[PDB]
Amino acid sequence: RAVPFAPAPDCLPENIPGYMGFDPLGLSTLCNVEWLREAEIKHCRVAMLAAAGSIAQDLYQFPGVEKIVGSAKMTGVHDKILAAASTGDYKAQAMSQILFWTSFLEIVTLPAVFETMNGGPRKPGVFFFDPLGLGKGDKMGEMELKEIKNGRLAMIGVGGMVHHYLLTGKGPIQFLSGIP
Amino acid sequence: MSESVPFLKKPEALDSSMAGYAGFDPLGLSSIADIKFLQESEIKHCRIAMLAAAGSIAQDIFTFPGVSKVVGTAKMTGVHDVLVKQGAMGQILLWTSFLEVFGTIALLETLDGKRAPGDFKFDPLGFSKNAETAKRYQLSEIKNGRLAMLATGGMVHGYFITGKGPLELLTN
Amino acid sequence: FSPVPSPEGTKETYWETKAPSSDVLGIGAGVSSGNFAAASVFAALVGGYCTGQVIPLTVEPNPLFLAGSFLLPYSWALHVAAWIQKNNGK
Ligand code: CLA
Ligand code: CLA
Ligand SMILES: CC1=C(C#C/C(C)=C/C=C/C(C)=C/C=C/C=C(C)/C=C/C=C(\C)C#CC2=C(C)C[C@@H](O)CC2(C)C)C(C)(C)C[C@H](O)C1
Ligand SMILES: CC1=C(C#C/C(C)=C/C=C/C(C)=C/C=C/C=C(C)/C=C/C=C(\C)C#CC2=C(C)C[C@@H](O)CC2(C)C)C(C)(C)C[C@H](O)C1
Ligand SMILES: CC1=C(C#C/C(C)=C/C=C/C(C)=C/C=C/C=C(C)/C=C/C=C(C)/C=C/C2=C(C)CCCC2(C)C)C(C)(C)C[C@H](O)C1
Ligand SMILES: CC1=C(C#C/C(C)=C/C=C/C(C)=C/C=C/C=C(C)/C=C/C=C(C)/C=C/C2=C(C)CCCC2(C)C)C(C)(C)C[C@H](O)C1
Repeated sequence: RAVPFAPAPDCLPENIPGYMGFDPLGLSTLCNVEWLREAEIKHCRVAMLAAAGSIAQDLYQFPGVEKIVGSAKMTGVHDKILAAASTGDYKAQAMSQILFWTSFLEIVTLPAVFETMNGGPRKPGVFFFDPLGLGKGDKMGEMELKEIKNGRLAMIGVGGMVHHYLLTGKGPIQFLSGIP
Repeated sequence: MSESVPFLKKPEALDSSMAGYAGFDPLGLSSIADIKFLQESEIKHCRIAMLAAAGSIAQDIFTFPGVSKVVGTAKMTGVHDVLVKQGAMGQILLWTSFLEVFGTIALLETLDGKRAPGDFKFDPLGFSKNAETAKRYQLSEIKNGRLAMLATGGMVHGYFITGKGPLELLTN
Repeated sequence: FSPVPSPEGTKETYWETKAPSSDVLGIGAGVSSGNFAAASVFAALVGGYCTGQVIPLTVEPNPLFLAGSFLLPYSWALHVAAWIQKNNGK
């Protein structure tokens, strides 16, 4: 058990990817376990994209953006593009585009998370998205735990990055490079 | 389970026999409305959109004699306004409304079940006399119509940003 | 005193169970309780947002925000349909 003091509730089964006995606060007794598993996989994937994008938006930037964004780092870019779009600017609609497509994707994949709770065939988080077939043709199950570990780390890492920016204007690379 | 969306379950009201079936109904809209109503509606949206897409392209390429002096600059939807001041759009409205009164009747027997969706029996030329070539043309009508609905949206929306019109927007 | 007519498709809707039969939902009899519940929250959020955006009403209101504001009462009927379907096992 992750905490000998306070073990995990019996509500949690021990056959789920990433089960490491960690629920001292009993948060799986307070909600559906299928919903919670689905929510943590979604939080994991969104945070992985956010963390990788935070690093990448420092090492290399897509062409032309310096006139639309200047030298703003991770949290600032969002606010500044939405500031430019608040005028009628055509070349500052990256936010509306990403919001539209992610909302559309969550709208059409929405019945999936209700089928899983209703007893449906599909397991939490699985959209059968394996184009390269690497996880499928090879035996699968290690990749699930790798996804969950990297996703949990990404959530904490996003937290770090954002709050480190909210204190000092450095982004990921600038803050790691030195030590104020 | 569903073909197009593997995570989602197969739509209950949708079957393979129906044209353009990819098991695509994530929101379960086919469960809400009568399937024949949606099928006739898809076919109607398809055929109007095919006309609209070809109309966009051809109106780029050339113009009928005398329209240049009625409307000079306007290309996609600006012409609609110029011609409503004139009588062209009203005339087309009246005759499509005539055809759609008979389409109202046709949809009523479709809901009675004695007419298939989209079947107006309008095959003057010999293009459906096989019942194998007929099913392929049925599938191609649905697919080209769906592509035309998306294309008509892309051509008009491109005009909304630029005003160029489709092929001129392609050139510059 | 004479037979009282009803439109064709009239069925019996009297219920004494926990929830009414799904027939009381009309064209929405086959929609799942999850789909009403997600539509219920969506209609409530979008309807409230559209309502909020036009509270100082002007002589030029955005017609999409007016039309989108009708989603708020429509969400009330959606969660009632969500409760009915959940208690019918849909
Ligand atoms: C939470 C995710 C997130 C968010 C909100 C943003 C938001 C933004 N990014 Mg960042 N970015 C992200 C992830 C994210 N990015 C990731 C994952 C990468 C790659 C490591 C980048 C790399 C990146 C660069 C290099 C730049 C931005 C820039 C920007 C801004 C302009 C939009 C743009 O061009 O995006 C670009 C974003 C991408 C190209 C990401 C595409 C990666 C996708 C998600 C991979 C998907 C894989 C798979 C096939 C999809 C799954 C399908 C399945 C669900 C069915 C905007 C602030 C630009 C800027 O102005 O910043 C200063 C810029 O120069 N981003
Ligand atoms: C650590 C990363 C990681 C790992 C190991 C996995 C692993 C898995 N995913 Mg997940 N996934 C991730 C990230 C990851 N995912 C992210 C970020 C997204 C959001 C776009 C998704 C979205 C997603 C969906 C929608 C689905 C999966 C599924 C799966 C499973 C089968 C597919 C497979 O084997 O691909 C293995 C995947 C990888 C090996 C990731 C490749 C990463 C490369 C090597 C580098 C990434 C570069 C990136 C752009 C950042 C660059 C660095 C930056 C600093 C510049 C398996 C558990 C499917 C599933 O559960 O059912 C089959 C499924 O339906 N994933
Ligand atoms: C699924 C799948 C597909 C796919 C895919 C994709 C998109 C895969 C992408 C996977 C990704 C993006 C994984 C990224 C995880 C990020 C982490 C773990 C970061 C943690 C940050 C930390 C620890 C930190 C930090 C710190 C530093 C350094 C800087 C400081 O200022 C801040 C701080 C001090 C906090 C493909 C296409 C292959 C097909 C396939 O068939 C199916
Ligand atoms: C002969 C006859 C028959 C008949 C008939 C008739 C008249 C049939 C006509 C059918 C038609 C009109 C089909 C046209 C479809 C158009 C499509 C699919 C558009 C594709 C465009 C795309 C992908 C695009 C785009 C674009 C975007 C969005 C923006 C642009 O800037 C750029 C670009 C242009 C690239 C019938 C069946 C009635 C019966 C009998 O047998 C007698
Ligand atoms: C860009 C955007 C925005 C945004 C934003 C975002 C993304 C803000 C970020 C929010 C996040 C992800 C905060 C992270 C919280 C995680 C914490 C504190 C870790 C706790 C773990 C602990 C204490 C211990 C863990 C453990 C350790 C030590 C190891 C042992 C085990 C254990 C004890 C479990 C704004 C707001 C700027 C607005 C703007 O317009 C748009
Ligand atoms: C005449 C006139 C006018 C007019 C007018 C006209 C002609 C208006 C026409 C408007 C149209 C046709 C809009 C269509 C939009 C299509 C959309 C949003 C589809 C998006 C696809 C999505 C979200 C996802 C797709 C999907 C993706 C990529 C991956 C999954 C699969 C798939 C489902 C294919 C005015 C208004 C100017 C006034 C004027 O006075 C008179």
